[PDB]
Amino acid sequence: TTRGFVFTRHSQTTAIPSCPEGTVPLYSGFSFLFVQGNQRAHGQDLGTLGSCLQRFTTMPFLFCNVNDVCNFASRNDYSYWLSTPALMPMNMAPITGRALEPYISRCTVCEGPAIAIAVHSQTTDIPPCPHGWISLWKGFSFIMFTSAGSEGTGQALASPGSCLEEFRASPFLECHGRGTCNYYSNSYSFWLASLNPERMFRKPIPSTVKAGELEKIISRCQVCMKK
Amino acid sequence: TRGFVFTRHSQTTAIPSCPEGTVPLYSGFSFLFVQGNQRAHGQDLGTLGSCLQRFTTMPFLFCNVNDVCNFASRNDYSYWLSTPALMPMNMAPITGRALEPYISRCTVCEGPAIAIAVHSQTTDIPPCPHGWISLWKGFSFIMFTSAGSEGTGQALASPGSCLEEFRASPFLECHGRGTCNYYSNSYSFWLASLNPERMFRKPIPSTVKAGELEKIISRCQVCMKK
Amino acid sequence: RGFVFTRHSQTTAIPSCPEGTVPLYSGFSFLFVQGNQRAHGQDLGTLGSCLQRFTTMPFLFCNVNDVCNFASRNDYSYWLSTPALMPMNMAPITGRALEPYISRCTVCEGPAIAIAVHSQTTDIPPCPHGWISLWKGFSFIMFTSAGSEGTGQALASPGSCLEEFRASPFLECHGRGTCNYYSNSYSFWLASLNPERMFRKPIPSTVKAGELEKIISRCQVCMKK
Amino acid sequence: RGFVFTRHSQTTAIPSCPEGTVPLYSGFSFLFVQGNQRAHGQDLGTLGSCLQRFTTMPFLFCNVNDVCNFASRNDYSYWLSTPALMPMNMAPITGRALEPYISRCTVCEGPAIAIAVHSQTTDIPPCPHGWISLWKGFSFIMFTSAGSEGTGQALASPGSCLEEFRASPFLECHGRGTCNYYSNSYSFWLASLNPERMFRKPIPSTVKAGELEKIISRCQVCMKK
Amino acid sequence: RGFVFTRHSQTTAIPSCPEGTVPLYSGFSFLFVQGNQRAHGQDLGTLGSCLQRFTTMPFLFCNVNDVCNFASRNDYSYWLSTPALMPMNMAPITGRALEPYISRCTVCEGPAIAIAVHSQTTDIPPCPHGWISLWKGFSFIMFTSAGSEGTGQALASPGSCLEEFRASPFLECHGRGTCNYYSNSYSFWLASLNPERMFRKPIPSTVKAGELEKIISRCQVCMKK
Amino acid sequence: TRGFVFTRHSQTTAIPSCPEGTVPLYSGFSFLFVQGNQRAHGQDLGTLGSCLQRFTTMPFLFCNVNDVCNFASRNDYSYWLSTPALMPMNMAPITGRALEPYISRCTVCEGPAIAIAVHSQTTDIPPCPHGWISLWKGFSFIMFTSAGSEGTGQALASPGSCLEEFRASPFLECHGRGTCNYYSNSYSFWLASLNPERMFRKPIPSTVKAGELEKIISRCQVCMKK
Ligand SMILES: [Cl-]
Ligand SMILES: [Cl-]
Ligand SMILES: [Cl-]
Ligand SMILES: [Cl-]
Ligand SMILES: [Cl-]
Ligand SMILES: [Cl-]
Ligand SMILES: [Cl-]
Ligand SMILES: [Cl-]
Ligand SMILES: [Cl-]
Ligand SMILES: [Cl-]
Ligand SMILES: [Cl-]
Ligand SMILES: [Cl-]
Repeated sequence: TTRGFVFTRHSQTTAIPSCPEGTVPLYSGFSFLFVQGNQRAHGQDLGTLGSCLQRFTTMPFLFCNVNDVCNFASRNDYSYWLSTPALMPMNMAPITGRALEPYISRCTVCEGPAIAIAVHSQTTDIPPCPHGWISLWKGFSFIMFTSAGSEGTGQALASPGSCLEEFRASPFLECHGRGTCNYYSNSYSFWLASLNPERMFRKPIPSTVKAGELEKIISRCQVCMKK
Repeated sequence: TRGFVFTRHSQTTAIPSCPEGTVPLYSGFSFLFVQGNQRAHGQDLGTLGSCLQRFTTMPFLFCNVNDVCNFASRNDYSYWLSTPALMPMNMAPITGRALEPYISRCTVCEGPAIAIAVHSQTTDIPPCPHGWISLWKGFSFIMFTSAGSEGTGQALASPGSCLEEFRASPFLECHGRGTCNYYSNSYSFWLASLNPERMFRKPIPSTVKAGELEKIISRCQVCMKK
Repeated sequence: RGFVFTRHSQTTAIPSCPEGTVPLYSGFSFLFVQGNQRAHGQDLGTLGSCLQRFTTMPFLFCNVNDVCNFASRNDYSYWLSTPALMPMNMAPITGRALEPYISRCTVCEGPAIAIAVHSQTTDIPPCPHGWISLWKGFSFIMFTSAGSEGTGQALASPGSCLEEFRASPFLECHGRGTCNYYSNSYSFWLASLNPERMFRKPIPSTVKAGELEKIISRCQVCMKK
Repeated sequence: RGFVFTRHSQTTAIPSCPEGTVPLYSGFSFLFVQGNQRAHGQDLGTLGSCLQRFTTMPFLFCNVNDVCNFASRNDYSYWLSTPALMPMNMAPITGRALEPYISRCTVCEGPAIAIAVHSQTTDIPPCPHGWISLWKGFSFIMFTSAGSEGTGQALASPGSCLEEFRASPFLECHGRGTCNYYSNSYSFWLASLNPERMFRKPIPSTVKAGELEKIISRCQVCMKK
Repeated sequence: RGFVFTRHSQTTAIPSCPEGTVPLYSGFSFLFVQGNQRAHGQDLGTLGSCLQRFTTMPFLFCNVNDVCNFASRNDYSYWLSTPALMPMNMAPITGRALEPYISRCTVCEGPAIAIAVHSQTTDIPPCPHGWISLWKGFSFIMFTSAGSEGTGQALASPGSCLEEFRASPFLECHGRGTCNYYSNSYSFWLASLNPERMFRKPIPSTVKAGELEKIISRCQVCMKK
Repeated sequence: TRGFVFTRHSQTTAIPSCPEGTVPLYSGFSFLFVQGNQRAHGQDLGTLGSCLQRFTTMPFLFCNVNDVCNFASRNDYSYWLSTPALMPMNMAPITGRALEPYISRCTVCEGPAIAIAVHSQTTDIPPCPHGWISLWKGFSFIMFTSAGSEGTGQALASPGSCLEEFRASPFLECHGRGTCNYYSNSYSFWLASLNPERMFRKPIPSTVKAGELEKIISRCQVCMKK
């Protein structure tokens, strides 16, 4: 029998992901990272049911004022979703309508018998689950993100959401009330850094790496469940 | 009972009741967020943190590196969920005792299992997952902004993202100088009700007024495992 | 049973897990980071606030050109500090001289959920019936530093209940390797209130060293028995 | 002699240059833009506040990959408005229906520099000795809209002295082509003060339609003769 | 001829207009305001930086419901200060007790444009060929206070050249009527550089009371002769 | 001359020439804006303030209420107009002296009358008004953002809003730690070229790449009164 501890897994592809062994699916949906309303970012924990919306839309929210008037998609607000590996058109222009379907990551909301946590190494090595815990999946340490106006937020390192299984320099898409989505130059992803186990307490060594050797410098992580 | 604490908010002057199967720990006033040095920080409305037993327009102070602290001695803010009580004709701020009819009430409860929230994104109430029990039905409350457009939101997994009465203006702005008021830039953000067939379609801009607002709001339930 | 929380020493000493709980690992007290001038914090009552490796730059960023940078711009990190004071030149510190300054933490596992309770008065609040006291502390709500960026703690969380009150509970650290206290470094605490005066206009108060804990709300971290 | 300034009608009528000055051109009243959520304004008393062609998106941005985007993200523009009121439905407007809403301006050239003088009282301030009055108005100091971004006018500039007081002197316009008034659109004005009451605590005051101009500071725009 | 500028005493004394210029009025040194958490400043070398009447709340705001509020929310105003020290209790001040802390200013009229010149060294820069010196000072570039909001001065403007260097050149004032210095109140100045190696890594430097002026860039305000 | 000072920017390592009729006062390096304590403050590119004689990555310092000043001892920024010099393939920041080939140069000039800017909002060059003389042609440069998306802009009335050489990346980000680089979030804002035949209709979204950029940029002239 289950116990009431709900968490989420994200495919980061168009494929609906599988719940790890021992856990049961509740429902599936699309990977919902954060919104920007009136230029204020608010995010969802990627390891909770909040990060998995049944319905996709570029505008999942509305706002209301003190005159008792509400507006939906009637101003310049934002929403952000985890993306697939799918490429953007050569023209570099935004996309609208059903052409977005290949771009949005999918998620499964799962229920387990115990709490699921995440563990981080800060090194290239996979961290071990604590004693008495079971491994659910391997991943990379995903800490925070900024996009337009450099607004954004992050994930709790204790949460399964801080451990993405596919590393991507661009893990998310910027979407608008007017119906468009795109990657933009100021879209940033922040990750915990892989560090030298010998070099503690010294000036960090500035480092700039390019495609092909990026995972070389990313902290690793595991999501674990109590037995 | 097993240690899973959550909160219910009346959104009226009435102290709310804990749902069947849960036990009250204490009661207090509905505490949404603060603004210190122009930085918003909020509390999860489904956790004990959103229920303070002692109301005040200034529940906090700040301290510097010269070991000097100040209470209510600068322009900082606090925010509380409000009642349906309307504001005086003059549109001026209120101070002192006259605030009592405006502050929402809360009860901190204890249950045998975790309480989560489920959202539909449609006008229909979502079902609790298999093996879960309904605690209350409500509306999907996601974020909020006020002065300097600062603010934060609720976790959609949390009971706090599911308010039982919908209000265009669910909160009051309060100041260290002792005053509170609704302001033009006070905004509430809610998950939108969507048409089931039109997924991956350009959203249709919509502007609705009093009397037909609840109509475009996403619905939710708070559920506890059995 | 699976309920993980963290304790913070606020000294160079590695803290002890409370009665009935087992240590998972120890590390350094990690409060928050500032990337591209956006603050993001960790809950001080969860394993996230306790990193095994200390560094002034625990993170990196990557762009849409598939290029990543580590400590190659002006980003920040923040850690809870010890009572160690700063060199009188008032200049920043680098390298291994930082060790006496960084607070320490132990990640613990318990049989049940640990919550925090707050009084809003100088009196210690009682644990709800059926709950056990883990430690008593002060109500820590939020914090700002550079650009007045920052975040806070959940009052429900063990993290909102620091055992040692300090006007300056954290250090500002930089990618270039330096750390220091700065004038705009602020700590926010729940205020101690007079019980017989609710719904009355707050009385502005300014207190100095020796007098500070007099106006701080008190708290307890409790676990279900 | 080369001293250029601007006058704003705040109506659909193209304004007249004051006596002794010559028109250079006319256009639409351009207040400020918001790109990537950063406000930048134009001085309302300089030719920059008068754009020949109106559009809801007068600008574009370019990145380091040598790619530029026009009206392809969520950016803003702001224009001084007319007294024309908005539709029943409270929805935004697009297209040609915007005409009746955008204020007109004329760029003028004078023989001397034009300045503004402010009273901080209900009384019109006198031009300094040897200066000539160009127009009367109200002391307009700053403004905020979405994200509470915005900027203001220099009080030394003609731009800080609007001839027609309006609670809502400007319209918020978008790259998607729409414009509207919004609840968080604010206008800031220098306040009319009691002459006896200096270094006294300010008296909080809230006024409604019909009594608003009682509390606004007055101003004159003057040119050297 | 119509070229208006301002001089600031930075004391309780009403300053004198420089040789060849005429006083038009005097007042109090007005730096910037914060409405709805947005800073907007005045150029310290223009008449806007010199307000006839002092108050902690020189402005009001109005919404789209045609409702205006004066001193009825948490807004700010900022003024240049005197060398007057603050009471030992470190608490804010209200009322007429503020009189000894607000700097004074004189608005002057000259025959030609007044500009500022900066050295980036400890040496006083020379006026360009055909220009006359009005005063000597220090290079004042920007400032931040609450929420780290603020703005600065144009280096071309007389306002970027303060005659008296002060680590704390301004006071923070509130709608509720109080003013004080705060820990996060910051002044930014152009730095004095040693002429030999340009394009070389800046040397981090931290100095305290008694030598501060050794590292500040110098400036002169000049008028065309 | 009569006392009207303005600046010209080469946008190259070459010290620019004052336009005919004007006299040089001095020269220096093209200084755009700074970021202290995460607040941007800029200089007008058409005034002497945009031209500093001594380049440095940290032209400023800050002081607190304890009478303590710090120079280059925190994370602050400075921004300068750049040259067409490209960056090393490693994409890493530069320090010290590999820096000179990157900083734009400027000349501060004195004229007999006021120098203004005129903008077309079309691909055509705008004519100087009646009785005014052309100093140079250029492109309409309105604002800029970089780190934290902080930034400011130029006055369209000012010579500074009219850059002679269009660049997607007109400026470099420099730091107190001594480094400089282009970054992804470095943005330049320009007035757009518009279809004359349309006014008051939807803007047509447009995305344009290298080779076709100046096609959509508004044009400008800097003029002086005769
Ligand atoms: Cl929208
Ligand atoms: Cl882009
Ligand atoms: Cl306060
Ligand atoms: Cl209001
Ligand atoms: Cl960094
Ligand atoms: Cl400092
Ligand atoms: Cl746009
Ligand atoms: Cl609205
Ligand atoms: Cl106020
Ligand atoms: Cl302070
Ligand atoms: Cl620095
Ligand atoms: Cl970058």
